[PDB]
Amino acid sequence: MNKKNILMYGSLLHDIGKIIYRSGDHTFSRGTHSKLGHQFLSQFSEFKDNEVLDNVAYHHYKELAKANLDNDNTAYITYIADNIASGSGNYTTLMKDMSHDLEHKLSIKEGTFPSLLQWTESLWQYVPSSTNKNQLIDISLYDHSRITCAIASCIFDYLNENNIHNYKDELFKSFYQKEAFLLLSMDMSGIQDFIYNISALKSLRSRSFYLELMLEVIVDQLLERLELARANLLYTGGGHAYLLVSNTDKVKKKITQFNNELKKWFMSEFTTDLSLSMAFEKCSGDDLMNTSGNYRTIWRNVSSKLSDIKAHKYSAEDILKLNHFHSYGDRECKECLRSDIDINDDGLCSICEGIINISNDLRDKSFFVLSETGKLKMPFNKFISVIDYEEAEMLVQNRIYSKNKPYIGIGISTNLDNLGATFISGIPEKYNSISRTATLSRQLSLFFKYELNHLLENYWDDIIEASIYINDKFKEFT
Amino acid sequence: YSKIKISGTIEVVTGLHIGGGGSPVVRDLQTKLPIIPGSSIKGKMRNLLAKHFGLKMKQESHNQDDERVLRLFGSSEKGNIQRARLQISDAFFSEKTKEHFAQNDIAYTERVTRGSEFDFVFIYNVDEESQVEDDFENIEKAIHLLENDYLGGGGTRGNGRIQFKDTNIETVVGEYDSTNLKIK
Amino acid sequence: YSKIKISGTIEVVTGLHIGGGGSPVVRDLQTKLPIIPGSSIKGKMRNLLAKHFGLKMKQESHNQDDERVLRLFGSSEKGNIQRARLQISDAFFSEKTKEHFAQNDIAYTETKFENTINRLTAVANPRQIERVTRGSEFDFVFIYNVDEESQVEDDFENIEKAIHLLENDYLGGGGTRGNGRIQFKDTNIETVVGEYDSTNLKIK
Amino acid sequence: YSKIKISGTIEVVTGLHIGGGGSPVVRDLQTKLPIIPGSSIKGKMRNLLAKHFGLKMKQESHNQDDERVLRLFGSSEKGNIQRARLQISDAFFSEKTKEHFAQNDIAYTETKFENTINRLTAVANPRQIERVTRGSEFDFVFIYNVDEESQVEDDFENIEKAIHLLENDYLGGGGTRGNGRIQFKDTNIETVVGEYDSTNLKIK
Amino acid sequence: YSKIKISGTIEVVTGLHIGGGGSPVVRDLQTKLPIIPGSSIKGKMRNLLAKHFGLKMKQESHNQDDERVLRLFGSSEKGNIQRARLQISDAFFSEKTKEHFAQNDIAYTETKFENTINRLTAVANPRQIERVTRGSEFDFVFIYNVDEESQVEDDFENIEKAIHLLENDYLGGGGTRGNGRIQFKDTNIETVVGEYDSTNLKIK
Amino acid sequence: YSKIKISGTIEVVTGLHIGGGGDSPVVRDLQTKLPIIPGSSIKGKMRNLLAKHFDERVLRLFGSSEKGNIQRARLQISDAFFSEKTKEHFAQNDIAYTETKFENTINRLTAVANPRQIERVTRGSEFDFVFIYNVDEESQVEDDFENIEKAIHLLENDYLGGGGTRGNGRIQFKDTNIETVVGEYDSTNLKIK
Amino acid sequence: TKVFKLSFKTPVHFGKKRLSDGEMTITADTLFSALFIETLQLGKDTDWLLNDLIISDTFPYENELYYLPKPLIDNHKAFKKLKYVPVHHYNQYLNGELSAEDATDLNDIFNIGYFSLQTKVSLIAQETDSSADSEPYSVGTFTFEPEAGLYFIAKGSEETLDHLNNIMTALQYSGLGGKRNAGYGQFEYEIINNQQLSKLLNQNGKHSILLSTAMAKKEEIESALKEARYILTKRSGFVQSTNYSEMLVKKSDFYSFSSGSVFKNIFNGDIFNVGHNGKHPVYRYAKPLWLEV
RNA sequence: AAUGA
RNA sequence: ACGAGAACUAGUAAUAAUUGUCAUUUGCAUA
Repeated sequence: MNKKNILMYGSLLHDIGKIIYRSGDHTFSRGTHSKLGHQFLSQFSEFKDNEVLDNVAYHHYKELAKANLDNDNTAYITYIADNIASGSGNYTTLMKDMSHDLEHKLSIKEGTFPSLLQWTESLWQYVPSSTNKNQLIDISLYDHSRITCAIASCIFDYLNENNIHNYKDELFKSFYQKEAFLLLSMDMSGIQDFIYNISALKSLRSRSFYLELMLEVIVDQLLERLELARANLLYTGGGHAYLLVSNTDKVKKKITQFNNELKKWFMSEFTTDLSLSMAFEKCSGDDLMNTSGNYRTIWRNVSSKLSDIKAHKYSAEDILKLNHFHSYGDRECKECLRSDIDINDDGLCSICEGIINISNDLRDKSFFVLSETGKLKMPFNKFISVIDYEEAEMLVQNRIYSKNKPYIGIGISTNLDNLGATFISGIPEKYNSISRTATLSRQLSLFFKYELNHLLENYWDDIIEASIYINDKFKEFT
Repeated sequence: YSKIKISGTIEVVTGLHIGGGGSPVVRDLQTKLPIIPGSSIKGKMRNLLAKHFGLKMKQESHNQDDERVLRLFGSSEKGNIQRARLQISDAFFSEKTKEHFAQNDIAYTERVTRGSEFDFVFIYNVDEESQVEDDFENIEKAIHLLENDYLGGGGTRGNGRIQFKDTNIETVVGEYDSTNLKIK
Repeated sequence: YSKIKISGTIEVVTGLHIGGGGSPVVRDLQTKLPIIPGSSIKGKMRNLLAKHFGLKMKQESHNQDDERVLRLFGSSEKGNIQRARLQISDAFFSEKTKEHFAQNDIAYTETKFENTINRLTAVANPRQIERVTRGSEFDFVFIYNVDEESQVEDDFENIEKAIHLLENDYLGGGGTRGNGRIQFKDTNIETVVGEYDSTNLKIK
Repeated sequence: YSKIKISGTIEVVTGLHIGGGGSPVVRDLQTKLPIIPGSSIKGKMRNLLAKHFGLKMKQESHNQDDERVLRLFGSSEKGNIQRARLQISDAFFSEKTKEHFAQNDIAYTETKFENTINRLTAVANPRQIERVTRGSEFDFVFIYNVDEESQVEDDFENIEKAIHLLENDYLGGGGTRGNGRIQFKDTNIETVVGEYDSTNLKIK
Repeated sequence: YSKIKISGTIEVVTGLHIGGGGSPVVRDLQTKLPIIPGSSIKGKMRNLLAKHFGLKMKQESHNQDDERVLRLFGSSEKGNIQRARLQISDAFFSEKTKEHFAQNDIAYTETKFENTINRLTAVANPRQIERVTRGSEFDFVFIYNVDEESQVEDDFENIEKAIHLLENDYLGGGGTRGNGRIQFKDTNIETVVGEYDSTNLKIK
Repeated sequence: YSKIKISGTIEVVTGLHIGGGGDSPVVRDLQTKLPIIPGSSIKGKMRNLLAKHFDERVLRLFGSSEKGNIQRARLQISDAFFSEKTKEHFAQNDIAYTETKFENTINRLTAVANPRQIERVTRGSEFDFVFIYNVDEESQVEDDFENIEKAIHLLENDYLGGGGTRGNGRIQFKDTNIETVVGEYDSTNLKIK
Repeated sequence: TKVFKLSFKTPVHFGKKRLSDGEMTITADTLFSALFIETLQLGKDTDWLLNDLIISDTFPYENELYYLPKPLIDNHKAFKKLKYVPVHHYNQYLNGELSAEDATDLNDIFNIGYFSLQTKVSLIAQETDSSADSEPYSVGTFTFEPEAGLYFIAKGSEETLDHLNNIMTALQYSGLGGKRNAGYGQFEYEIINNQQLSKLLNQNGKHSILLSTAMAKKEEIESALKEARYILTKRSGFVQSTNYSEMLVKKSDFYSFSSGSVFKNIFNGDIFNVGHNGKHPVYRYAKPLWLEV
């Protein structure tokens, strides 16, 4: 077991004794939440990682103050990440269900961490994160745990990459001010132009799906290349991906390499109608925390460098290679109108034909599989193909993409006006942290992707009625 | 509503000259033989009966008469309706007189020759059962006065006095007993 | 459903003044000869045969009549619909009368001069009035519809009584002073439409 | 398919008062003479021929009537499809009457004065009625559609029944007082469209 | 490719009520005078000439007709398109007639008053109908296309049959009750475009 | 190289119905709400008529340019608009610009009728029009103008729009002027009626 | 350095990718195309105007007002909804003297026409033969208010501009768009010299704003993009009379800067060849027309 | 002419 | 050498079928 996994596992579930204390189960609701959680998890055989127990038992001040641990043990880094992130019978039923699931369904070995993540999400996406009387808790327990993990992994990448081994002395304010970690942004252009390149009315959801799936694939790939997990991804959608990484030389070099590969591939697949831009601004432990309102400044600076990169998105060699002659005269795509690609007999190019077939299959089948060879093109010579449910579990027995289906334990799966003020400000004072933008993004995504479908399940005049309803609902929203 | 009838004959003694022409005598142009307008007898009996009872000068100005004349004879022009209860019909000769004159070869015009007979037929409607006796005794009085006066124009020199004979009081429509009446 | 015809002659004995042109006499404009409008006969008969039966003062105020009169004549005014069952047409000079008056050189009208003598002044005021020559004959027709197989006998008895009362009266105007006395003659009954038995009916 | 023509003259016996504009009469305004509209003829014939056959109170309620009546005059209202088989045209004041009336100086219109006597009051109210003159004539044309080859005889029998009934009744208004009696003369039958025979057909 | 023109005069015999407003008559709104729409004429000729030849129940259902009828008026819906050959334009009030009417002061429109008598209750209800005056004239124009040389004589024979049938029928509504009779006069045939002689052709 | 302009007016004899929106809704402008005759309508109707009359003439004058040979259009037809005279006269006399016609349909075998409405441009209105001809060959202008004259004749004796077999669309052409607007070619002798 | 004013009176069709598209303005390449075709049509010489004329984009105007494209130099929400800036405020725009409320009022006042999808049919198909389905299609049109229209800028010597006068006088009877032979896109023009236009065109600064679409030559591209802010837009389309099949002839794709570009280092342009397997060359215009502020 | 549907 | 160029919002259907300006009403009462 690599120690990164040890920190990550002791990180997601480090705050579960709080639920076992809210549930009122008299067996394990008498002491402090850390030891309640440790006592609960000290049952199951799979979760018997010793250092994970050490991680989960002491994620607070006094616990480490009286535990005299060794110099290299993740409880200190757990403490630091927890701090930076921080800035009635139904619970009893939930903990019965939790016991059953933990002793039966899940696996603990390496690579089971994404499955554990979906499990925690599907269970905890509504538990009240805290009931503090002096605070307004607009967050779920899922967000606290997940962002604690993301911060923990980034702090570890920073501390380890610079060859420090005395974690205790280094981390037990002075460190909080160092330019420790980074904020990273992906924005893809040309969505509006590409989404309206169809010649009827319901067909403009398949290519919407294609854009969304590409964004998710590229971001999951990026996380894999950097030996963290999908914990470290704050927001996705629209055309945006807001992510958090560490401030070290190695990750910077790898980000540059990935950028070059993506630029090359996007140019290869599409001439210029679809791009991808990546910009990163360094931040300290203080910046994400609310100290001097600097979070707005960070966000504005990232947007600024993004605009600049948009202004100069090519170089001279690229523009000369673009203006180099190529064969023409052959017919163009009947729906997509581009004459640089070999065409099939039916009159559609590879990508547009793939999209129409995948929409026809999606109307019936509902699992997507990322393979080496298959149907629709993806980055780095990968393809997506369509499969059905039982087929999905057989393939899992031997990455899978779904549509708003919280299936857990089946290997590794990924379930798929005044906006500027909400995205940049959020809560200006006393709550200006990365966690607040995390929860705000989650709630907005739930409204946009799931609640909109529920509203439209019952659906010129209709357009006006929907506009009025949306305006009224948004007025109620704020 | 019962229709009682009166009928009778009238005898001519003084050479009569009515004056229906306005010097000839009024003739129905079917037989060229003398007649008598019913307005003649109606008006003359009316005037005699009105004179017999009280006649006011103010009523003379306004053509108003006694209630008896307004009922029996009837005027119905004062704003109070009085439909007449005594239909007088025009009188013709009798075939007896015609046969006698033809046998004796005597002309009719001199003036109305003497010895004639006239068939007068009156129809009396019974609009009220009670007043029948009063109405008929009044008619009897009027008949007597007519018998003792003159009918015609310019008769104040010896012409126009005539006699009544041979009556018959028969009910022609109705179921009322009309046996106790008399008009001489 | 059937329709019987009643026909005959009206014979006038005394003066007949109708004056519908009013003092002339109403006259056809195509032959220039007098007529008796059927309106006059229908109205006179209605008034006689209606006065005979009950004639209430309250009914007089509301112009309501006895049921027999309305079934024989029809009012349809009180909200109860009653269509007339007896149809009366006009009258015209018969051919024999025309031939007789033409051969005898006798006219069709008499001009009567009447004198009014007024009270308290004795001023003679003259007048001229036109009358139809006595002894002429008119041709008349009534049409009788059958709407109920039973009531024919009662209806014909009533029409008999109506003819009787009219024959003891005067027709037209100027009656209470010597004009209007007529009678009926040569009455005939002949069923002209339908399949009804009306050979025992008798109009005198 | 065939259309057959009937034609003839209407003879006015007593006064006719349609009064379509109403007390005036109904007149053209290119010539200003009386006419007889086809609507009145159709309605009166239909009412006679319906009453002659059965008339039920429920059938009285909604103008539901005998089958032959609807076959010859048309309903197509109760979800059963039946358009009229007899086309009736208007009657126009004829030329021979115009010539005769012009050269004898006889007008086309009588003006009759009428009187009403009130009950228990004996007050007269006068009225004026404008009647078409006697002795007139009019011209009429009917068109018969042959929609079925085996009903022509029956439909013509019903038509002659209607004509006979109307020759014993009145056309117009106020006929129960002597108005509207008519006659039919000079009837000719021709087949205008088709190859159908009309030598055995007759209407009296 | 030739086009043949036919022009002439429609004369109103009895009152006419196209009455397309719903009771008004259709009017041009630059002159305020009556007009005869051409779709009326085409529809009536379609119905009449179709019923002339065999009209079947199955041919009743689908609004398909004989091959000749489809040829002259067009089908172009049956999955076997048929282009028409006879284009019917509207007809408008003539200037001669408006001159005459203004000179003699004759109003262009009649308002006939009509009545209905219901059964069981005999309570009438009245109504008003506007209608064009008789003696009016309208000017009509037809265009016929020579899509094939050898069918011209047959097509004009069929149009002559339609003219005969329509002249013994009615245009507009209330045709069975009198309204709407027409005649055609003063016709003329000319080859307005092309090189097809039309001297032997005639429509009566 | 010369360009020639043929200008004039077209008058509506019986009601007109183009009805691109439908079928009642007649084509207008979406701001001034005044009826117009699109030039594609005239071009297509003239093409159909002239083709029925007869080829290389239709191809040289209206242009095909994809049949394996490429011919460029030699006559340009523009849209037509309401004229000032007609607007003034109608405004004074208080007349609407458009009529609504009510019609009916009859079922065979059922004799039940059901209605329709057709909106239709008023009688007597006027429109102004201009055509352009580009003189690409000097020895052909007489032939091209003979053909254009024939097309206008045929369209005069025919209909524009929809529902013309039942009585709509008839038009006339008045007040022609033929002026040479670019170049020095003599077009004071041409006639189009 | 004269300017040309154009008023249309009829709707126009410019379009981007399909006939369903409707666009307000066109590009210097489309007008260079128009002028070149008209010169070859009139029988004159293209040599003089191939390498002596500088043209700019088309721009909108209203009653007494002029607009220019947005240069690529706090609210960051209202400016992004703006495409053109009035001339009187142009300098004030580049110095940061324009406020949000003024910009919003500008957005309010900038209505200079509207859009319309005209639907049509085609019966030239087997409809001539027999039963065959009709083919409804759609064209997109833009319509101006009575006092709006287009203006252009052209510069050089007097002789070249006299030639341009003649060319516009001839051209005003053909069209400037798509379905020209169907009745769309004619105009009347006037030649204008406004004072403030000359004042803006004769500034003095350090940067440069592009009023056309142009591309750098090879030997200068490396020095053109030292410090620049630009947009690349692919420009493709079909030709008018190169070879036999129209479909087999379609221009090779080209990329060029847009009309709000800002360049620290100037470049001259070139007229670029975009022909291949044709009989005669097909030119794209790419030569910049600067304003230096 | 009077009052109606 | 202008996202170009060929391209009639066409085609079949009307104003319908049934309906009484009718029911009651004396140009009449006095010399």
